[PDB]
Amino acid sequence: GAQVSTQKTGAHESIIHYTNINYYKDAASNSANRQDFTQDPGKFTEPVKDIMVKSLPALN
Amino acid sequence: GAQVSTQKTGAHESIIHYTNINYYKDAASNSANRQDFTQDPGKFTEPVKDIMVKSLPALN
Amino acid sequence: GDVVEAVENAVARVADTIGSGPSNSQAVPALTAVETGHTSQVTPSDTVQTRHVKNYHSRSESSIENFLSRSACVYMGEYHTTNSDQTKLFASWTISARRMVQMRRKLEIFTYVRFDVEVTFVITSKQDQGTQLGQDMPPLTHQIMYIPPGGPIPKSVTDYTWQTSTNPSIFWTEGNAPPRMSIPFISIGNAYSNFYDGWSHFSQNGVYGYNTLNHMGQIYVRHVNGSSPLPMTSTVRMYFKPKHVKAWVPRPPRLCQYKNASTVNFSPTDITDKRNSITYIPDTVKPDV
Amino acid sequence: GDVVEAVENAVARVADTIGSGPSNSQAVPALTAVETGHTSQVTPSDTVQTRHVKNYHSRSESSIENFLSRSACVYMGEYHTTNSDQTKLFASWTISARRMVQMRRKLEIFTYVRFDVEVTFVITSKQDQGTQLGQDMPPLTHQIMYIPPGGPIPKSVTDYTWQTSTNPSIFWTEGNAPPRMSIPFISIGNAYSNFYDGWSHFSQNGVYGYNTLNHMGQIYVRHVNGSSPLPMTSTVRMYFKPKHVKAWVPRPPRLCQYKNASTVNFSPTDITDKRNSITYIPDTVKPDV
Amino acid sequence: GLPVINTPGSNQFLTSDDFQSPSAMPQFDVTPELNIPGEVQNLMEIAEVDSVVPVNNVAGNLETMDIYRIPVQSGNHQSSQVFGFQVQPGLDGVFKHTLLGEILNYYAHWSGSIKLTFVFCGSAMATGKFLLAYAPPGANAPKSRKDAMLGTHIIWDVGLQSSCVLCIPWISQTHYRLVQQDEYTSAGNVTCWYQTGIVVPAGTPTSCSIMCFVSACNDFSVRLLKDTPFIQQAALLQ
Amino acid sequence: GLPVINTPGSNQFLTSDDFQSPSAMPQFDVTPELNIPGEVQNLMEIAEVDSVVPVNNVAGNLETMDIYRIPVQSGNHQSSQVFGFQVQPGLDGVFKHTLLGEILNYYAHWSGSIKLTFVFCGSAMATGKFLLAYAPPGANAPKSRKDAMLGTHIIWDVGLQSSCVLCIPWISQTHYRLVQQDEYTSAGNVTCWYQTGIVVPAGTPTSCSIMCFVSACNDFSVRLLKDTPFIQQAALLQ
Amino acid sequence: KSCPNPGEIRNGQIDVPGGILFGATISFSCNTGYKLFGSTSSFCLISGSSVQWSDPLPECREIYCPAPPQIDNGIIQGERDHYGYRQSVTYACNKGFTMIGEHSIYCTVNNDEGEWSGPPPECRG
Amino acid sequence: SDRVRSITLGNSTITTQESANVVVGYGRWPEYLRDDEATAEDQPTQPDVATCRFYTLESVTWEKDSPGWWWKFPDALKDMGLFGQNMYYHYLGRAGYTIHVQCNASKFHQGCLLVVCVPEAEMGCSTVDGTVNEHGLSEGETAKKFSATGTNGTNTVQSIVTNAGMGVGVGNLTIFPHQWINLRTNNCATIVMPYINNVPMDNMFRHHNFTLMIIPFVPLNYSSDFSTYVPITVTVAPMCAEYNGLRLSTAL
Repeated sequence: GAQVSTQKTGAHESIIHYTNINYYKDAASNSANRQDFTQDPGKFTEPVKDIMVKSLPALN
Repeated sequence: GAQVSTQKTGAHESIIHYTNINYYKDAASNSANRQDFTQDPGKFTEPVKDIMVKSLPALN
Repeated sequence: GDVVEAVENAVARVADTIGSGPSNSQAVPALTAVETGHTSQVTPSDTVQTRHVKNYHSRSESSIENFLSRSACVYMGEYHTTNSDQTKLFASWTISARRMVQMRRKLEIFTYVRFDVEVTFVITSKQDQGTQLGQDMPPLTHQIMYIPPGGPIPKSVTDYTWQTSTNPSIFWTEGNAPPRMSIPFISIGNAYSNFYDGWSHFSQNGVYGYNTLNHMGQIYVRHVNGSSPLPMTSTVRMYFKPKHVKAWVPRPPRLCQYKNASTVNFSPTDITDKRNSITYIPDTVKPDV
Repeated sequence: GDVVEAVENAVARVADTIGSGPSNSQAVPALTAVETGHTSQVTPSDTVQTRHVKNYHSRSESSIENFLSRSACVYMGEYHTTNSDQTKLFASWTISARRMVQMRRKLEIFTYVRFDVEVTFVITSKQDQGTQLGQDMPPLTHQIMYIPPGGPIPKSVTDYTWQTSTNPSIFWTEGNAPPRMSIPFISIGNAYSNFYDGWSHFSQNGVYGYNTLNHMGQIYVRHVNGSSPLPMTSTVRMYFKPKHVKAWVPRPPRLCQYKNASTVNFSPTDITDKRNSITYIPDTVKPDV
Repeated sequence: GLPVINTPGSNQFLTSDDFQSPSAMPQFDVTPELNIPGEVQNLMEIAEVDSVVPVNNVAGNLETMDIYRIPVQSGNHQSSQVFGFQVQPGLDGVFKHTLLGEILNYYAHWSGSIKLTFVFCGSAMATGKFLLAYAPPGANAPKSRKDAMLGTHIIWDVGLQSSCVLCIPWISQTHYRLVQQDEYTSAGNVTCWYQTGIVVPAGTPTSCSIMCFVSACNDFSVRLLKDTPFIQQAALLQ
Repeated sequence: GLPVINTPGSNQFLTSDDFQSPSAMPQFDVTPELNIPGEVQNLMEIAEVDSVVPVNNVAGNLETMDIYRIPVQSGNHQSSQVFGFQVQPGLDGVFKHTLLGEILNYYAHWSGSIKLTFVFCGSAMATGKFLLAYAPPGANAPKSRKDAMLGTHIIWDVGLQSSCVLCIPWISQTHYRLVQQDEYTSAGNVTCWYQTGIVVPAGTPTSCSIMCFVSACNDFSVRLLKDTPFIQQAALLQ
Repeated sequence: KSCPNPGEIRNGQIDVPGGILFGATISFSCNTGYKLFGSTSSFCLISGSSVQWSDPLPECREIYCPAPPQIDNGIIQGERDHYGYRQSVTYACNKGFTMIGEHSIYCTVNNDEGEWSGPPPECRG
Repeated sequence: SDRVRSITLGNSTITTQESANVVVGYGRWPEYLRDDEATAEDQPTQPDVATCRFYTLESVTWEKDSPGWWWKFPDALKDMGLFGQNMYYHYLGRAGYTIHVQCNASKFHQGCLLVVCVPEAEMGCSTVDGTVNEHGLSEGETAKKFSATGTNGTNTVQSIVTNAGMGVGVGNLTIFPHQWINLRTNNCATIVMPYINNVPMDNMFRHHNFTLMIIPFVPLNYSSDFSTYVPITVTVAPMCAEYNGLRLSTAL
């Protein structure tokens, strides 16, 4: 009971995917999640209550 | 999730194909594209604007 | 998604440059108030006329998983095949990632981290220097044993303790591929803690910092052939590759060099390198001065 | 199609010979004007009477992929197990395909090329010559380490730098299959450039040519057992097999021998070999003169 | 027995490999995850945060809060340039130990626009206009306001909005530059000038400080992981 | 453990193998492809392009532009043959360093028709007809125009069309010939003769040059890759 | 300020490592097979109101080999005058003799002087 | 006839009554940089007519023994009106070109010139273990001369025509875009070159995108033909010039 997902694209602008099967009983044995790419800068660059529209003054 | 394509024909004028599965996450790891055979001599042998019909003079 | 799975699509594309023309208004994007504690969200198109650019650049290699997930040496030690010291016949340490800096500074960029770990060991042996050097020693087989806190500790290379009826052990013979195994997230807490501004005792004393939170046991490694006519010595190197990672509350990267393993101690160090004057910009572009 | 995929049909058949008979007209295919810069498209059937031939010949082996995709030695160096020089204890070079000619002339047929590379290393060791030759050295294990431009450089076989927390390294033991790995298209530009009629400095000076464009880092290789009672020496050979290729603006094949690695320099050399006269054609077919 | 051939690479240990491996603790019940605030996911989230630039990294300020203060003052000083520095985010002292800089040093390639925020810290009664200019490579640093205004620039008017943002758009022959920058991947300089001096009423200090913050814009990325030059050791028990 | 048997070949390193291999740079983001003009796809595209043949490769011309000039002249020289050469595209000096020749030298087998284009470079007032002949193997080179015209040939009339194409059709017992040609894979010769001398009016040069270009036709192919004899070295730093 | 553009030497080369402003020196050389007559360098100097080169461009001149050697019992094929660089002379033996050695020799340049290449052949009866 | 031909770019027009054809790059006409191929983010300047027009370089004389000539390219037009000014003021530039080589003689003259555009023509040094000069490489307009013999001298290009300063067989220069000027049939050559490089844009002082070589293969000749003077003239016109990274002008 296998999974097929896409490969990271290389040297050019269907054969661009790979297949994987897990052979172990523990999730710890699995390979790394190198393909997950989320992001949320907000937690850090903009943790202000009161939304700053910035195109407007920011004070006044 | 595999691919089947034909083999290069050998010593004689269904069992003439092979199967392949990619085991790596990067396209760089794949084998060579020894089966792609395109061609465009034109870029080099005939880079003239004004189509030369050659069966006709070529000048005149 | 589920941060335990070895597959998961989506390209991490950066932002396109929106095409921008001339402007005369009350919009004043380039004027903000840094006091609020907010970082300005201005892009080139807010301050100069820009063309449109379809940007394909991705941030794949700066994802926390790809940044930490590379085996790093976190420890190395030696032990002899033969010696009068008994002690020198096996190696042992206390698990931690605080003894080799590269790995340590990488982890310390985050206050808390959670992950499984792929441990890989590189073991090598050399024949000790001496007057007589001829012998024919068969292949060396080693035993690596993990002792969770509270387990009986070996007192000699031949202690009953190496029976490992329950501790997990690895037997490996030289010449083969380096030994390797995965260890799950083993903490008593919800995330491994890299810093702890606290004490072990309730009376605000005892031991301060990281150490009070550690306690992940130790590793013992010995030869199993146990002998060699002439002295030999082996070195065991252990590598950690965290995988299936999660990190919280980032902090500045360690600036001062580390002084020891149990503390965060440091000596005052420079903010950065000096330069001649606040206006100094070297002249490149000259018929070579 | 997609030039990254390891499969793709279609036979590369040459042209059939069209059957041709007698002609008396104004058609004059055999008369063209070479001044236009166009190469005539005449086939046998335009100038002699030809039979029809169903031609099955294919151009498969002259496809750019099949022409370049064969491992080629691009470098070889030595390093000793033991010596007083420290330096001679490890090998190091700067990545390029300019030090061995065969490979170099093949690539230089194209101005620009883009591709992934399959690197294979062949490592061998020999025992150095001497008066006493008896010893029993265990199997040698080597470490190959790649240092991208800007990384710290090893200064001895025991430098902290070999920790490779981040540089990619390969550990391999003699007797096993040669080590191998794929490297992606690594250029800063859109295609590797084989020639560069330009400078490094904006003032039209500095370094001229290929070199200013290089900078792909270097390789360091050392033994890991680190010792041997008697001196031994190893040779490391590196092979490149480009794969998933693309090439642009073909140029004539290098005619003069190469003089060095950093330049295109050459000495004047003959256009071809001489023969007796412009009409000389040797007489074969004689009762042997 | 199923027929098999071992390929080059068999039995090697590649630092950056990515394979499954047996667990030494079968069925271990990991402790439940807890939702901690502040989860980080990509180092770029950190590089996108402003951090204070040590612009005044002159000998003698290396360990004092001054390295962070750009001196500016009342009176006629137009000819006098306020400051200037090269745009080498991962290499020049001005940037390397910055939040953006420390991160760039774990990589070999970078690309993207950069934000430089300048904040005025004089009294509220102080006044003034500055010219903030960025010059792409190819010439030497502007030596006068005349030369500097021919490049990319904003004219900043000190007012209730204490801060002004000079954004350095990505202008380069290549898609990427070396973090360990060379002349080939030069990025130019930014210099600052009085556009119209600092005027002040009586009873207020005649000189103040301007601070400078740096952060990455949203078109910024980095590639090719490597170790940092910044940390080291002579022995274990580290 | 799944049962397996290693077959002969296991662990060898074959130069021309073709297997998958682990990448040493997991997830590297390659720089975007750019559409450069002039993409080459098969070395035959190069061999199909005309290049100048050094027909006059006589001692003393080896490093001068003459090697490329075939001398022809006014007056009675009919008995005098203009030139001749063997048809060994990858081997004889006349062809080996040609665009077609250099390519053939990276292979051991060839097959196909060849185009020889001849261009007249005398004055426009010059006139003349030549006989271009190709003789398949089996006899010695024609020694007179009589003998040469019994084989494949074109009679070229100098006129406004400065060039004439002699196409050498593929005539062989075998489908392929060795690039390193032997008598068994002989291909014959081409010789050239005055069909009716070069006539010229007064005030014009009485002698001129004819140049010769070679290129492969569309039925041409090559097989069996090998190294070129043409390049070598005595040591590294190559 | 600056000296005028150096120009070009026929069958020669001008090296300009340090610009053409006052104080600059430029260097001249001839191509292989040519010998330099005149100065090999020039300095950019100020003289009154003119900035000018100290030395003019030299001449690079070619070269004829001497008459070829005669060989006993053989003949020089088509003997003539003015054998320049790279030209060759060929020999044949007379009736009754057989040749041993190279049938042709070439005019080369050694130390700026024209000299015949390898040794001429011998004819033996 | 198709010998007749006219070309107009900007405020300039060229005509011929004896053309061959027109060769186009590797079949590619010049185009401006597309958004999905760009990296430099600032708005480009596209001077258009002020810049994309015919500039004529100083002529050369074809002598009975001329070995040949060459010119490096973006450099060479560096002092040509606004095309040159835009070069000095910008870090990055990109352009295509229409090259028109002119050489007329008479029905009683004879000779044949190869006219080629060699992309990335890196040249070798005369002094085998030395390095070239920018001077040995190009002299702007004017033109470097090939040589009939091996050259010496430090910094100069090993210019014996026979190896085209690149270490190859001159007679193989035909894989590059080119035309021939055979005096008996033709009096000019026209080649349109598209921008060719491994990056979308580049600096125009630091990198010679391509070299134009005019090499006579059959030498000039004639009789009492009171015309011994046969000049060759090169006229070129930048096409689709666009510039990025504006700042102060570069130091001459």
